[PDB]
Amino acid sequence: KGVHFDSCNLDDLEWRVDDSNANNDNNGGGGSNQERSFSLLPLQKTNTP
Amino acid sequence: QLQVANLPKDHQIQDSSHHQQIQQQEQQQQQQQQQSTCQDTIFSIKKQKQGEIGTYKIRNDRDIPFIAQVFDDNGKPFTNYSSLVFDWKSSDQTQAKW
Repeated sequence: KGVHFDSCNLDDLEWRVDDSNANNDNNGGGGSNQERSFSLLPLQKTNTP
Repeated sequence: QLQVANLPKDHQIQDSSHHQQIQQQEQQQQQQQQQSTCQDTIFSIKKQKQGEIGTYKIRNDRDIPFIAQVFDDNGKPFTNYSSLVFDWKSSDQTQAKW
């Protein structure tokens, strides 16, 4: 406890925003991107940081 | 968890007529299209969190069996749990009644 790995490259992670009311509806609906407090930003295809 | 009790049908003799698999896939592909929009239905129950009451659309004028499915809290169903006592309730016994 207090030790990590010396390095990590594992950049492709399955990041999401989750919506707090989505309890029932197992349906492929295009939900309106208006009610959220947040949005996940795109990764740029600029030079590797 | 609450679930709808899908009873078995009568065990009619297992004929091996391969054609049945085609009509099963024809129905499964139609059901997969219906699963995009019909998600509000009682046949579309998604596994709830503890206390997470879900609204489901259901048609009136019928009787319907339900099952009380019990799990260990590693998440496994027990292969027998017939030592427990259950308690079946409704908010209104005019609208829906055990």
